Amino acid sequence: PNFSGNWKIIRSENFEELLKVLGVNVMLRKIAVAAASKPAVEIKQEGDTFYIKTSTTVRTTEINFKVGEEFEEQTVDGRPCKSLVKWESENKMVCEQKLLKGEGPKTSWTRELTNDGELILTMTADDVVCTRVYVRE
Ligand SMILES: CC1=C(/C=C/C(C)=C/C=C/C(C)=C/C(=O)O)C(C)(C)CCC1
Repeated sequence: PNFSGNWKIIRSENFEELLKVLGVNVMLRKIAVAAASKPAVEIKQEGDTFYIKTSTTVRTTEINFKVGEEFEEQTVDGRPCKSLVKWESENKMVCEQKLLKGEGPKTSWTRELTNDGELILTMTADDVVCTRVYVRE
């Protein structure tokens, strides 16, 4: 797979609901949903090594990881976690997360390149799943 690109969002589902499961209050959800409606996403992939930068007006994250090697990031709601990404399949990576401190819903994410050339991000918190779809700019 080649996940490299500058990716533009074309669909979001259940993001507000995901934030509600994670305990984000309604005013903060409103801020977040609006900002997340127009993100800039940069991915660079070199084999199993990845750089992903996701930028919005209210939050930007930058992660560097190798598939198969633990790394530290934050959950979508901003809590430090340890993460490990695996290939579920040739074109789909899955990341399990464990909080560094405290308790909360079980969180994960997936990124997949679909047969039509798009990118699907999913983010999960307990049983609630957020689906976001992107195409390169
Ligand atoms: C949740 C949350 C916030 C904003 C989070 C944002 C904006 C996340 C965007 C995610 C994207 C942009 C995902 C993607 O597309 O990969 C703010 C800072 C208001 C503080 C309250 C907790």
